[PDB]
This record gives sequence, C-alpha cells and structure tokens, in this order.
Amino acid sequence: QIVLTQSPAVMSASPGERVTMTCSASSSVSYMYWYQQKPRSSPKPWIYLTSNLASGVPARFSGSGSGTSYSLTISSMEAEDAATYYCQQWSSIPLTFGAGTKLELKRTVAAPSVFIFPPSDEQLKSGTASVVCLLNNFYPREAKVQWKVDNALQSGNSQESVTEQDSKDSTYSLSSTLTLSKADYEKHKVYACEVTHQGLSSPVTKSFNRGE
Amino acid sequence: EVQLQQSGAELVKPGASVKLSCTASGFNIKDTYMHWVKQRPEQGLEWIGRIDPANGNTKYDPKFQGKATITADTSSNTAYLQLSSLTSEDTAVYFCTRSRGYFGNYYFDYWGQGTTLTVSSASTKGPSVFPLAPSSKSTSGGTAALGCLVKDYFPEPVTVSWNSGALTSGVHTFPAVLQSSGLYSLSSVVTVPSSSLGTQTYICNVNHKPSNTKVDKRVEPKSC
Ligand SMILES: [Cl-]
Ligand SMILES: [Cl-]
Ligand SMILES: [Cl-]
Ligand SMILES: [Cl-]
Ligand SMILES: [Cl-]
Repeated sequence: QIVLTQSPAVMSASPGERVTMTCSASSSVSYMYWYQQKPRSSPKPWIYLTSNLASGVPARFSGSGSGTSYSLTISSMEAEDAATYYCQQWSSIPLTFGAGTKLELKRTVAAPSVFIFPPSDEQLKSGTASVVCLLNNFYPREAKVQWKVDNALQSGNSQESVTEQDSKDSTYSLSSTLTLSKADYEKHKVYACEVTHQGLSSPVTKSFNRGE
Repeated sequence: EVQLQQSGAELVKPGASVKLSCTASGFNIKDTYMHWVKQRPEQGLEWIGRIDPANGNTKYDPKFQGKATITADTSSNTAYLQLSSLTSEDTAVYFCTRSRGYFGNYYFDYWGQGTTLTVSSASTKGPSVFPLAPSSKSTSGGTAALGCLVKDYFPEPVTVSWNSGALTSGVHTFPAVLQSSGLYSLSSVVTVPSSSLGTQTYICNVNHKPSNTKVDKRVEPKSC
C-alpha cells in the first residue's frame, strides 16, 4: 500500500500569505489528488490529476509535483481557505489518503476575557453543582485553566472544550465546567477559575462567593 | 443535479451488525464506482472499499476484509455498506462517494453528507438544560455573556439555537465533552448588549433527536 505523508500536519497563515503544503508517497505515483474538508462537513474534490482544479475551486489554488513528491499551493491565502487538505492516490490498490494538513489562520496575540457562572438553583435541586468558566476570544489556542475552591486546587473533576477558530476574528474560546456534589458545593465559599495565557502579563482569576 | 443521500445516524450495540445506505439521484450508479470512506472522530479519511454496480465487482482495503460488505442495487440506485460484529473501533462517520474511473478522471467528485455510527449498547438519554445566567460577573465593555449548560446526554448530537434562530451573532456552542460517567455535556453561550438584559428575552432551544427531547430554556439575569 502506498503511504502518503503530508507535511506539515498543522500550519497557520495570514490572509494574503502564500501557502504551500507537501505530499510525499512511499513509491512513485502517476498523479496526485486533493480534497478539502471543513469541520462537520463532507470532503470536497479540490485538485485532480495533480494540477487540475475541481469545479468551483478558485484560481489562487494550484497543484504540482511528480514521482513521489507533490504539493498544493495557495498564492494568496483567504480566511475561507482554513481547512484540512487531504491528498489521495489512484495508482495502486488499496486507495490511500494522506493524514491531512490542517491549515489554520494566523493572527496577533489576543488575551481571553474570563467569565464565571455559578450553578443554577434548578441544578442544585437535583443534587449536583456545575460551575462554568468561560474564556472568550483568545489567540493562540494554548490556555491553562485552574479551578480553586476556598483556594484549594481542583484535580480530576472538570471538563473543558475549545471551539474551532472563529472565522470572523480568528480567535478561540474555551469553556470549562467544574462539577461537584451539592453537598461539597454548599460546604465551601469561594469559587475561582485562574487563567494563564500568553496574552496576559500575569494570570487572571475570576471568582464569586456562594450565596452572594 | 447529482446528489448522494445517506441514511440517518445509527446507535448500535457492540457485536451486532449495521447496514448503511446511500441513495443516488441525478445519475445512474451503474455508470460509476460507488466507494465508502471512514473517518473516525478527530482522525483522517480511510478508504474502505468500492463496488462497480455494472458488474457487482467489489474491492476492499485488506484492513476491512470481513468487517465490511458492500452491495449495490441498480433498480433503486442505492449502494450499501454492511458492517459486522461492531466494536468501538467502528464508531465513525461513514461517507459514500462516487468515482467515474478513467473517463471521469478518477477523483471522488461527489460525496454524501456522511452517516454517524455510534457503537454502544447503552440506552439513549436526554439532557438536562440549565441556565448560565448573565450577571455583573459576565459583563465586559457594555456586553454580557449568558448561556445554557446542556448536561448528561447520550449519544451525540444536540443542537442549540437561540431565540429560535433569530439570534446568531456572538454565539459560541462548544464541542461536547465526554464525562467520566460516560455521558456528554455541552455549553452554548452568547454575548449581548448589557442594556438588552432587561428588555430582550433570551431562550436557548435544545434538541436531542436520539431521545426525542426538545427543551426551551429562558435564561434570566442574576443580581448575584
Ligand atoms: Cl457537506
Ligand atoms: Cl434514514
Ligand atoms: Cl472510539
Ligand atoms: Cl434507547
Ligand atoms: Cl453533541
């Protein structure tokens, strides 16, 4: 089976920049093919027979290569080009795809805005208390959230997730949920999430006191 | 116009079998090759195999021999993928896609919308929906964040809209997280003008189709 190795796995570019990514085959192939895929949707044909653009693909895209080395280029990046690009070969069975190059949007550092939400009274009636910490519109993606209850760090009782890059402003947002029993929630006073991010000169803590 | 219409989401216990289907319109599948492609959560595309509906000839990636069986019926213009003795490794999105071979320059030129398969014996479970109320702790620059916590459901997905789709700007609906209980939770937040809190109603509309759960939750300000 012909292994297709795509480099880089992940890269980031500003609108207007030239972008090239490569696809290397373990043995020679006649033509290379490419597909674009965005989150939660089907892949789209993008380039076929190495250099022919599929219908609807704008002229800033091109494809090149021969033998074992192929590449896809964007002459001048647009925000809408942020996506994963897969190469694929038809010269040998089984058909194989590369593992993808994820093209992300580069922008300037942006510090998160940090907000905290106590559990609802509704949820408290049910015996559980979820506290939510929101980090809105930051860049780059890496961010550290630390939950403290009466100033004691919390380990192993939270879950967090991060949106896809926002295509309007190229930032990320992050939501973290601390989940305690109602018993443990009612036995402590101060609930705080502490955020570390490269956009902040020192960590930011948002907190509230239960019942106030 | 060419369309590939795939069958709906499947939740199936491990060890059982499942049949996915892809109904073509705007062309005859006998003139094409009908392929299936697998994409596991957060992973790349994997080719499973294909059938030539003109003669029934199939080819499979050896990885999927015995797991996958591909058939096609030309009278209904439908291709099928049957998977046997399901495991958690079969949980994935399955795409059907066509190729026209040599005379159509080979590439996968049309793709179905995908079918999600979740392999689990668990019952479906609808979410609880709790407000994330706006307050002085969620305000910045004359705006206020509020939201809904959509907790403890199975399987994916839920959809969240705000004010029945009239509110779309400044919404962030976060990816679901898997909890240690084995159930999912997600939050959806929206940032709005602080001035609007006393004068604009905000409702999150939550749908969990697997359990037939629809919840509308009005999110009200909290004066701490
Ligand atoms: Cl799609
Ligand atoms: Cl269906
Ligand atoms: Cl899995
Ligand atoms: Cl059920
Ligand atoms: Cl979901």
